[PDB]
Amino acid sequence: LKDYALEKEKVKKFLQEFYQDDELGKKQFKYGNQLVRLAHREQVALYVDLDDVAEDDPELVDSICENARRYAKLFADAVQELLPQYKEREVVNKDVLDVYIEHRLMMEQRSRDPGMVRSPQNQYPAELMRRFELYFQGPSSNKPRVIREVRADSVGKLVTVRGIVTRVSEVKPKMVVATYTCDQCGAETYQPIQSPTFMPLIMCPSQECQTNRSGGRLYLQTRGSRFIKFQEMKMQEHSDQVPVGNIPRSITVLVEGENTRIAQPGDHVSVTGIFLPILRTGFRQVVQGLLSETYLEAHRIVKAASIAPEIYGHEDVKKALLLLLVGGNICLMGDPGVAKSQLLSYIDRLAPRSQYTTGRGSSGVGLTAAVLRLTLEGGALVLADQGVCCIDEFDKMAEADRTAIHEVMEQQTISIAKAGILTTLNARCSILAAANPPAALLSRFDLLWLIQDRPDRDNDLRLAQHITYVHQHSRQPPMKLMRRYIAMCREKQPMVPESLADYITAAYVEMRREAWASKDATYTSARTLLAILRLSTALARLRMVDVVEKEDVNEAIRLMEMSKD
Amino acid sequence: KLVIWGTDVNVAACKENFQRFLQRFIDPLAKEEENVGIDITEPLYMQRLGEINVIGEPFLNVNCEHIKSFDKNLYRQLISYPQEVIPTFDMAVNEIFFDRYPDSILEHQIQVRPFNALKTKNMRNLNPEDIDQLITISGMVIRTSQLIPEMQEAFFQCQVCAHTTRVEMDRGRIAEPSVCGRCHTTHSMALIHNRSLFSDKQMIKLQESPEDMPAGQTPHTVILFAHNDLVDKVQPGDRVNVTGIYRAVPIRVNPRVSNVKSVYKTHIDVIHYRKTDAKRLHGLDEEAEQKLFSEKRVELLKELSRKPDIYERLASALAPSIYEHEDIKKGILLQLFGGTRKDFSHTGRGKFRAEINILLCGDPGTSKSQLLQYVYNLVPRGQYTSGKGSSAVGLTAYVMKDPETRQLVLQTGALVLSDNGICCIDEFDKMNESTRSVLHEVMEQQTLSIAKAGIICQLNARTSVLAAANPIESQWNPKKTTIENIQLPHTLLSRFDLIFLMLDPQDEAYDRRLAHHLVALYDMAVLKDYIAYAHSTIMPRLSEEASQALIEAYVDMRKIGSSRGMVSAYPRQLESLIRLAEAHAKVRLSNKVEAIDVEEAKRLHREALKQSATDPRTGIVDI
DNA sequence: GCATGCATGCGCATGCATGCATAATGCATGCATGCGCATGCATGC
Ligand SMILES: Nc1ncnc2c1ncn2[C@@H]1O[C@H](COP(=O)(O)OP(=O)(O)O)[C@@H](O)[C@H]1O
Ligand SMILES: [Mg+2]
Ligand SMILES: [Zn+2]
Ligand SMILES: [Zn+2]
Repeated sequence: LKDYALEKEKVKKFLQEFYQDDELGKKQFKYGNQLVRLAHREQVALYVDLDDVAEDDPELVDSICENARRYAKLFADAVQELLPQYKEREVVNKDVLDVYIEHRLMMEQRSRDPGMVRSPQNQYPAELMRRFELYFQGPSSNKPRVIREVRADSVGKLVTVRGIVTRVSEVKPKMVVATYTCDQCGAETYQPIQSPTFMPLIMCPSQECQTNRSGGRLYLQTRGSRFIKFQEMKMQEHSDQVPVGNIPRSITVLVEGENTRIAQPGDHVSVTGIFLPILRTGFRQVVQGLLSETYLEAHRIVKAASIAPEIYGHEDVKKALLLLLVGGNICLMGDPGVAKSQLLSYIDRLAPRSQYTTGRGSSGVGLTAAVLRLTLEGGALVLADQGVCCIDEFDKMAEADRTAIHEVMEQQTISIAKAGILTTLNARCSILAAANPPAALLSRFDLLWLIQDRPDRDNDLRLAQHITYVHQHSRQPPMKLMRRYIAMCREKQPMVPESLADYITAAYVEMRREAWASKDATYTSARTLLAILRLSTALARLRMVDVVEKEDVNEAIRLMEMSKD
Repeated sequence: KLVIWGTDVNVAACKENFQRFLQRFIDPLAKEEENVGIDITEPLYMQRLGEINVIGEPFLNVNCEHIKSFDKNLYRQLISYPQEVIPTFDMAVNEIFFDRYPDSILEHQIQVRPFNALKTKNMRNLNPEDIDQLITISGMVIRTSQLIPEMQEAFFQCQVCAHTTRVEMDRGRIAEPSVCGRCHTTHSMALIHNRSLFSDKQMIKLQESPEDMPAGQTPHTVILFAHNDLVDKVQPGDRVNVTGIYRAVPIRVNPRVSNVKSVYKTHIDVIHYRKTDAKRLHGLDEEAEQKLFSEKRVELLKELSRKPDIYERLASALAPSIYEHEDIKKGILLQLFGGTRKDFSHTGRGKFRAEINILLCGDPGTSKSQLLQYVYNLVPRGQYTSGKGSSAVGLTAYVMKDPETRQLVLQTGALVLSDNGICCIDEFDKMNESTRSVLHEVMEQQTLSIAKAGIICQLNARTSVLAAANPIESQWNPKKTTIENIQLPHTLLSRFDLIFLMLDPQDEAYDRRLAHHLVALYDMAVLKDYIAYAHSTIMPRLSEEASQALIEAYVDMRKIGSSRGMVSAYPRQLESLIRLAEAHAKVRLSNKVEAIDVEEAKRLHREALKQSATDPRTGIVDI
């Protein structure tokens, strides 16, 4: 064991030392600038990398890994001691909490002489005056672990995990230190909290009440108290790491002030945390002794082009898929044996926000939302808000699910009115559907693609060659960039000029006239014109042009013609 | 003291500031539109105090933005520390009131109530920095509990010598004397509840309607606590604005122990209620009061009503972004005006439905859904249901138990929240027979009867229905008749006042106009005031000429609808004609229904069903 | 495809074995010392 004073001094010198890294290509005092910002209310939390510390001392890193909480507290105290040195000016604008801190420090200077004896209980709690939080970043050398294998050997260690989010709690304030005022004195009493539950005090420990033996009684205050942001997270294993025949395991995470509001249900996250237990008191058990429940305390959470190049053919369908991803509802009907499911899988993997449903497995409560112990939790349609949703084997779905899907496509909101639930849910998502061989699809959807397997010898032979190549060389014959391109594209919004309207109008009229000439035609309406306008706007957005052009309209017309034929 | 601990507030400085501001403030931008009944050239708040002296209401309402306009320090100090600021404002106002108007009789002194704090933020964006600060809310009330009495001053009696004392609550706790005051006996003082003083409390649950919405956020429920006169100022289904403080309370581990949990609860302490809104129509609360001080607007609207085309103009002004379908918009306007609410209790017949139910049947590739969306967003007390998403118990009311208290026996559903409002039903075909059974009684009797275990009650459901439907094949197949295309029982169909058969004529002029309008897509207040005035100031009545015209229309309708293939007529269509005639009479601001109104109602009834173009002996629509 | 049957499913009440919380007073014993007694030593005359 080593004395904490020496390591505290080492921490202080490490914070004062580093000059190395700068983004603009120079040598910049990073931690000094961070501390100067911390001096005032220009930064309310600080993150420390354990890769930068590894340059000078690895034993510090190991001791931090095995005894993380103590080192977190030591770091907090060291930074708090360093703060007065770097301070250069008073606060330009301050809020209520700063007003208490300043007033308390001012009267502490007013009253306390340097020589008088002060009881250990007479000091201010450290965390009450402090207003900055310290968190750690996991070592790059350290390998992320699996939820299944963290056990009693890992209690108290520093770990890094990767998982899928399933449950998130709404933000609520959590008590840190409670403040009490006596009934017959001007003194203030502070009660730190480090337990799930606590018992409020009654009598006043202040010196004046003790000397007079007045028996004054304490009262809580909320303004003087310190509160923090608190969230609760549920994570599960990836399907890849589950052993044979088992079921994914779950873990619970707790989230602090600035880390709050980072993750959403359904996201894949990487969490740097400390593995700590909770002493459990409750119903009696078989085995005597001290049992506990484990949980994780987080300190950092981190979340034309070729589309599905493995699948041969369907180039126009791929262009339509690109347009749907870029944005301004697509349905595919095909014979069995044509890979429609794999296109939907690729779409789900590519999209940032996406969901993929297979049929009756996610039917009913899997869609819409339900009430659970009370909080309302949404289904796939709710999760895919402002994303893209994918549905396979559409015709096999129950009628209620199809009605809900139609409502989402047309109205873009869901309405639920049943015993215990009365809500309207926002679902601004575009739908891609797959099915096997109706007027509803033609009337409601925007674009339908019919894939018929005509046994042409040349096409079949080329498909066979491509499949053999894929199976043998495990690569197509000769996503991050695509995601970045789509993100940059969606930033702009082109506009339709006044003149082109006439041209568009003419086209529409002529199209309808042809549809009226061909009595075998089925649907033309203003919805088709709206779809054409949306496709042209999407193409103009792809060109990053401010004004809609002729080529976009021609390509949209050609795509609609190809789909209809 | 110069400043208060934990703050920067000075009492005397703020008192003088408020007293000066109550006499100095003048704003030129606030015209007669909102500076209503007040001489603008004079200071506003002093005139408000004078009006209070005239009426004697012990409460004054203050807009925050006016105070911010006067100065920023007072605004920030009022927002940050309401507790140290409002009591100063009370006495600052009271001194001025008593000085300027001496010996005016009041039961208690003046209390000031701020309102309209500029916050357009999502409630989930709140932070601990904002605990105990003044915030605004826009929402809809869904649950209100019963009143709770909470003590303010306790009464004690000596069990030995009948000596009685009163103890005032301080810091939320009552300290009962342990020794008497005349016999000095210890612990002889007993507490008597009925002799004490109590105050009213109410808990309200509100549903959020945020302006800004992130991705994938579920709806929210907010808990509000209302005290004293604020009780019973809102009802379920009402859309209101609320101004109040944001609080935090600890939670016990279990009711039998005093331990508390570390994670705190939260709620909001209501200070002010507001009903006005600049997007939706006026509610029934303001209509029942004489607040039409704007005689200029009254004269303007009464002069407008005499112009001939105003009817069409209203049909034009109901929806600027909607297409040439003027008949549909006229029907919706007549629905908005509604028929006269006569009283027939002395007759023994029961309630008579005075509202208008409309049906729109057509292909999905039309704009009926947009019309339903616009009507939902335009009228207060609006609800929207779609197809199989709702159940029979989801409507009307359902049995519950409180998650916070012991019981809440019954909770209202979609239809009851729509009382005196509008309910828009979409995908009416997919609804099962179980829910249509409820609709059968709702659409006619205006009441609901519920009889379950320990729960027998009758509720009011005075709603108006806008229903949308599709053809069975999703196409209007011309070979099949109208009844075969719709596929609904005649009992359900007969109760609809108007039925709109949307059909596609494929006219070139229609295509050109719609294309030009849609591509080119790339006074509301006057309408609101006119609608409110007409809806709240005139009772239509009809003479014998209208009576005989209605009878002739009824027999003609029976003659026309006798032939099979078309929708047959029933006696309820006569009442539908009466309601439409009364609505049209309301449009013209006329207390007397003329034959013009009856003829217009007949014209709308004939045109809605397209009976002119329809072949009377085959039931097939032609062009 | 629509009308009906129905095996599954959920939330709050009571009944019953284990388990949890409470909580000074009266009587006895050995050390210190007074009071009566007989032996015995030392001191006169
Ligand atoms: N154009 C194609 N290119 C490559 N492989 C294909 C193609 N079409 C079909 N396949 C193969 O055939 C299989 C089709 O199965 P699946 O996509 O599940 O059919 P469906 O989606 O109709 O149920 C896939 O495993 C895929 O590998
Ligand atoms: Mg498939
Ligand atoms: Zn004290
Ligand atoms: Zn007494």
